Amino acid sequence: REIITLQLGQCGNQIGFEFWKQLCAEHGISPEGIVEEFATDRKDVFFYQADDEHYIPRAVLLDLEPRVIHSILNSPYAKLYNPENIYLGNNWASGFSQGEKIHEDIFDIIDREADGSDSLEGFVLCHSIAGGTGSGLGSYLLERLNDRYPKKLVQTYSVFPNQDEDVVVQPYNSLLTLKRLTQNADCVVVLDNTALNRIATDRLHIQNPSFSQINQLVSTIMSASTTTLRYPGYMNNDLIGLIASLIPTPRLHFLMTGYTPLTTDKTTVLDVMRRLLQPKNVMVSTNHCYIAILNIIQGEVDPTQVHKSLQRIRERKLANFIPWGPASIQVALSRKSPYLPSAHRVSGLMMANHTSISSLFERTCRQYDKLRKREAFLEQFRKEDMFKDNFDEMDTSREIVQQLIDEYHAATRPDYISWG
Amino acid sequence: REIITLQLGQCGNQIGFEFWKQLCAEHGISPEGIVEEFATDRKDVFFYQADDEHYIPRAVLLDLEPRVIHSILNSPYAKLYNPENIYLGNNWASGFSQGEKIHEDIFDIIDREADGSDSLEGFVLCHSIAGGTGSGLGSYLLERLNDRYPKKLVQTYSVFPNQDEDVVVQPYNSLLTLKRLTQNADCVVVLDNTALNRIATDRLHIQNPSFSQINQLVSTIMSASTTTLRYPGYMNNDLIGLIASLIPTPRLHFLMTGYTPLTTDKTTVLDVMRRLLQPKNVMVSTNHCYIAILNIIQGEVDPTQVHKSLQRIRERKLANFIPWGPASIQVALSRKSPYLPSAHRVSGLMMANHTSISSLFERTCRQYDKLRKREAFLEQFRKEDMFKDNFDEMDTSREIVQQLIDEYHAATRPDYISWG
Amino acid sequence: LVSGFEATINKFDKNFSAHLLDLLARLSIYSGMASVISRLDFNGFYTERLERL
Amino acid sequence: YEALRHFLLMEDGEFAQSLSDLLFEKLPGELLNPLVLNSVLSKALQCSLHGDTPHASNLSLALKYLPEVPDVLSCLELRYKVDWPLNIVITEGCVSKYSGVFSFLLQLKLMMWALKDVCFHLKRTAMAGSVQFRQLQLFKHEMQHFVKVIQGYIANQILHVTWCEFRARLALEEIQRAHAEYLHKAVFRGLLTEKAAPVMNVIHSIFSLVLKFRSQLHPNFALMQQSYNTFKYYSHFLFKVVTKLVNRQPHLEDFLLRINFNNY
Repeated sequence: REIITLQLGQCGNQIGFEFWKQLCAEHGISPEGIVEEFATDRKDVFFYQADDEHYIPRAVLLDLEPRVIHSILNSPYAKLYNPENIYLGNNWASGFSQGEKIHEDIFDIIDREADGSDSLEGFVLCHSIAGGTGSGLGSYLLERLNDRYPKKLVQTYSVFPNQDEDVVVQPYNSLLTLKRLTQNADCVVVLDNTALNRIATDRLHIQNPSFSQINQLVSTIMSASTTTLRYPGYMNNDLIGLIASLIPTPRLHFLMTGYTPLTTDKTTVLDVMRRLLQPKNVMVSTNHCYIAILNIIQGEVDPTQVHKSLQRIRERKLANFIPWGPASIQVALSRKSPYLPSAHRVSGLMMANHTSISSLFERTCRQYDKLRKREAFLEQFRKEDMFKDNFDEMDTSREIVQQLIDEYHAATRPDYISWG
Repeated sequence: REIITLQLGQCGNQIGFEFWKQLCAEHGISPEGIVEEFATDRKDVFFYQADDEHYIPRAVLLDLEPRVIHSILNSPYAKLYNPENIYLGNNWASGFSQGEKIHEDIFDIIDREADGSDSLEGFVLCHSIAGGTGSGLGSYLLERLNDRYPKKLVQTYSVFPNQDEDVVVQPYNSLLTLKRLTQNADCVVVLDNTALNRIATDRLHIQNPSFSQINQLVSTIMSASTTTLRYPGYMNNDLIGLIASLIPTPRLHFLMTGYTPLTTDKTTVLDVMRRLLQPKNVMVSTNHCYIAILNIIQGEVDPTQVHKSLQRIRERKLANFIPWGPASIQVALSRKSPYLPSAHRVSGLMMANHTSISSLFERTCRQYDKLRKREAFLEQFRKEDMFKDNFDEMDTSREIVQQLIDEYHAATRPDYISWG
Repeated sequence: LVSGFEATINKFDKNFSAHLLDLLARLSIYSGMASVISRLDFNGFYTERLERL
Repeated sequence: YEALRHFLLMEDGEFAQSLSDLLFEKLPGELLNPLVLNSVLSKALQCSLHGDTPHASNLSLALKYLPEVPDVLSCLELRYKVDWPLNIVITEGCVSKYSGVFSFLLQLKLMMWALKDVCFHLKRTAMAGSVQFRQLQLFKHEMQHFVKVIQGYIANQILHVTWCEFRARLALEEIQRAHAEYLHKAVFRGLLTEKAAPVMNVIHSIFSLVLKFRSQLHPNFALMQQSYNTFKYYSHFLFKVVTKLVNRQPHLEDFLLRINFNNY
């Protein structure tokens, strides 16, 4: 139905800013919100039909040590969204404690926008894992949202903290945030910063402005994932239907990101299907096997093309299977958006549940285990000591992520009547 | 039929001055009263067709410690209305006693203008609650008007005394005046000073001239409420018809003010209906439920728009209902006035009987109860002592307002065969 | 105004409620389309409290 | 044509997610008066924001039988009345078969509603991490997945292929036969034919197990595990019956691929 998007932290407000600018350019609206003459669509998914003839998005603006949020303030896209709810770092414990002491009025801000829309489908959190500003406050707000409203969906667009990096408390912060992600979320969309960094340094020759270009990538992915909700189809006009097939069980709810053009700066469905199935057109970079894949395509699609393409995908076997059942790559067709640039006219994206992300999890667990065994990299942060003098939350998070790795490896098995 | 408007006190003469200036600019008259060439209307509701070709309004000019009334004197709108009846503070007891000793000739002034018009519909009192100058004299004159003429209507446009305020006898004055308002009036229109102050500090960035801008607001509301009487429609060309539906019983006669543009400094009926029903486009800021709402709209209204808008208002349920019966928001259509500024071409206002004003009443009752329990905030005013040495009128007013709160809460119930 | 008043008023109230229910009920079978009843009782109480089919 | 695609075959969105969703709150002892089903379509068209067009006018939603027997059965027809100078082209015998294929699609939405019920009843428990939570949702997910792949099959045939044709046959006697072939492909590609009656017959068995899986929600875990395994055996048989009925189609080549993908 209707989605209320939450943005917090400098990185989260950055990706929310670029996503809102992307949807402003995509739909027929000005940066003030002035209606265009070209706009089967919907403008009520992220947008309220708001009360000065501007389709003002329902966005929660949160700031914590604002630097780039000031630049968001003096901007032409501050006439698109500002319901005036801006209310005030480098650690998970500091952001968690600061979010703890002021949960009341920001929950009232959440309540205001929850009363704002007529219907609700989910809460999409613009979040950065171990980003300092987003960290801690994001995990605490995740606890507040999932506890306060058990009837709705929680989505968290997340990065994986590896940017070729100094912060040595970052494995502890990412471990605690990942504990919150596994326990207090219905679905998590995870990307790798190093993968998008490699793709960006590949397609161009940029080295310094990597942040802004990564923002372009995640905003394009976020628009592409909700195109089937924003444009009326037949299925996944609600979030829970797209969330349902990829997630077989409440512990494996972490989804890989794919999108078959890495380019927007002739083509058929058959070629982009075989181009999608390689792990180097995946923007997230023993037996490793997908649980379930779902692909959504948008373009000038001949309906016979998806049919024989799926034929070729079967008898080639270029996708990793699921042992305990059928749960396979599903072909979904969506409408080509108005006022999008005419490159890669047939363009598809995929969301997939893969066991290969367990490797990235255990790598970060190994980094945490190294710094935890050495006992020289807690740095004695005062909020970390005052929050937990015994630091048993790190042990609990380690246990939870170990159970997560075991359940991943158990889902890898042909028997998943053996658990972890 | 014809309305005779009474103004008294500095605040009441201020709002009457701005209202008369507003109706002078609205209708086709000069500040002298010179007829224009553009003026389905009526100019006999507040105006007498007076005897020098000036449509002189029937206004009773009362002064008590005049400061701004002197500025009203040397003014171009003193050529519009002056039937020469000006006759001479900071307390309710002082204004009450001063009005008591001279009731005869001011009643003769009332009798003169009552003989002046051919017909009469009601007496509209420009009044300020605990305004000092308006207070006491207004309550005493309310007793004189309702006792002397039981066949007509009494209206009192009233403010709620909260201006972020020093006067500590103000709860006593407001309590005694509210006793008079409940017992000696047919209908009361109440506004909040803090609500209009918040709206004014919102729409502009004014802090010091808040009084004059609030005067603009109440004058616009007073013109908007009597537009259906001043311009011939089909219903509410008399006051008692508009008064009838909102007031179910003689105790609940206090009406909230709404008006859907807060702006005059494209649009349809459907949007302004849903924009009206929020409590933050209301200019007056457990289960709280309206008794009855009535909305009046003025503009270029397609007649199908009110129909499907009322459809949407039903199945959305964005208005608070009445348990014991049907009494709902009623759509009324009025004519767009000549020589009004062309912003918000479809513009509506509402008057509603809500139980939420009981909260404001019991807040002021709690302030009175605090100062009354402490017994240090009567200040020993000599007129307060000489008027009532036993101060039993405060107890009687407290009993009456307690019965009022109980009847409010009883009307909230699904049974109103249980009284208070 | 509370006792003989109530006795005269309640037979009027019973007759008026009867004369209101049968009209809104006999219009509710006829299907704006059903907007006529829907506007007359926005609350939905005495609109048809003695349903037919 | 592009209006009946939106409503009678459902291409308008949060319209299928609104009309059936509001209807299925009753299911029966309710949905008997034609005063709540006669009004709910007019509330669904506002809730889609592509409705209220004059072509979504004269959409009659009425039953031809009163059910005195949730329930997966349906006897409801969504109709349209064609005006006079277009009645020589489209007759109101064609629109009745649009209602006929509508009825099966509406019965299909009844599955993803009862599965939505049992997924919502379990959702309020979680926080929760019990054995009984994860291993029960594990059963639900496969069952909803079955419906979404057979829904993808219908969501290929009746909407993508057969809509590309009958736009290459409008690019006066020919228009009637063009429309009569456009209609004729939908029941044939839909597998509602008597030819594909044995492959349709097992779908009802799966559907009855889905309603019983919704009925239960703990000591009766083994009952639900047993029902899930009986469902999986029935799906393992359907995968061979669909393959056997290809010796007897171009459009059926999708379904064996849809129902199982890399598992024998």
